[PDB]
Amino acid sequence: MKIAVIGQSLFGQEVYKELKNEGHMIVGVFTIPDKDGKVDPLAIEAEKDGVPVFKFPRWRLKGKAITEVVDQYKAVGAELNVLPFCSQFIPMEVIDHPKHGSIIYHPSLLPRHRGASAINWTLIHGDKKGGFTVFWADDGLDTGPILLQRECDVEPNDNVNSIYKRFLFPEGVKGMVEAVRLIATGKAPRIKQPEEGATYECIQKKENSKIDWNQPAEAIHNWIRGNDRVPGAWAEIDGKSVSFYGSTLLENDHFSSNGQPLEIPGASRAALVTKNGLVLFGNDGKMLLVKNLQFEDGKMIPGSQYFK
Ligand SMILES: Nc1nc2c(c(=O)[nH]1)N[C@@H](CNc1ccc(C(=O)N[C@@H](CCC(=O)O)C(=O)O)cc1)CN2
Repeated sequence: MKIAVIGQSLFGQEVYKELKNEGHMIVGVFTIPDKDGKVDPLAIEAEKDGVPVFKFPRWRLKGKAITEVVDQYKAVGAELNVLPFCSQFIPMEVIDHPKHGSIIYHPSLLPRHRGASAINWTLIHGDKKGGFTVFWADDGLDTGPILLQRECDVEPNDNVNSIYKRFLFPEGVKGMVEAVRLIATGKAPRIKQPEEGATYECIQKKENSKIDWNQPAEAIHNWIRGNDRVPGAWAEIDGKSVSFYGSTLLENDHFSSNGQPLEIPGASRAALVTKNGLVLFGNDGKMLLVKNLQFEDGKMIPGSQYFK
């Protein structure tokens, strides 16, 4: 069928490539503008194949569909919209235009963790199960009926990057392909998201990823890994904003005070700079080990090297 891909990044690119190689006609690609001479991988792949590429900075203005970009989108005659990591709300004029409507990839088990940072909040909350959903776009935000859903286990030391690379990206690409295949045969279902279990969390940015030291070690662990690598959990140390990466929960070594003590504004007790990284304490007296640190305008350095 004729497909318009509305999205961005490598995930969008791979979904594009896989749908193309299943024989679908990509009549158009709608991604984000170039940033600093960097072209989105989805736009790069499509232009190569000779597929129309659009880079609208926005779809709506004054809470109303921009008619010119709606007309440019309509022109390619999509029979189905596919939205692999689309960062903006798409007007219903566009969503409802194709014969088959529009499907969206969401990296959480909907209705849980609606929102733009679902993977982060999966880990911040300490969820044991994660996964992705393919759902039909409607007029709300991540509220549309489910087409298919796939689960995976969340590992205790998973960060955003590890669970994305291991499962959410590669199985997500397959999920989108399978969904399009189900639509092509008319078998794709529409399961209304249940009320029970619906949550929504705000997008994670640097501003709201600051660490709260007054939790048990496990909760701090979840916060750090839930924002690793982006946008990076951080806290003030020595009047510097320091970001934390590569947290693992730790039983031993205890203490061992073989490491070098580091005072941290607001922590339950002093951290420890050790051979294997920065040991931090939660208010339960238990430990997590942070392997990598980062200062404002700087490359990552090992936690072991904080003083050096
Ligand atoms: N029709 C329709 N269009 C959609 C979706 C939909 O379900 N229905 N789902 C969208 C994907 N999911 C989200 C969920 C939350 C946000 C979000 O909250 N973005 C912040 C970004 C904040 C920022 O970057 O500064 C905002 O305020 O716009 C964006 C896409 C794709 N477009």
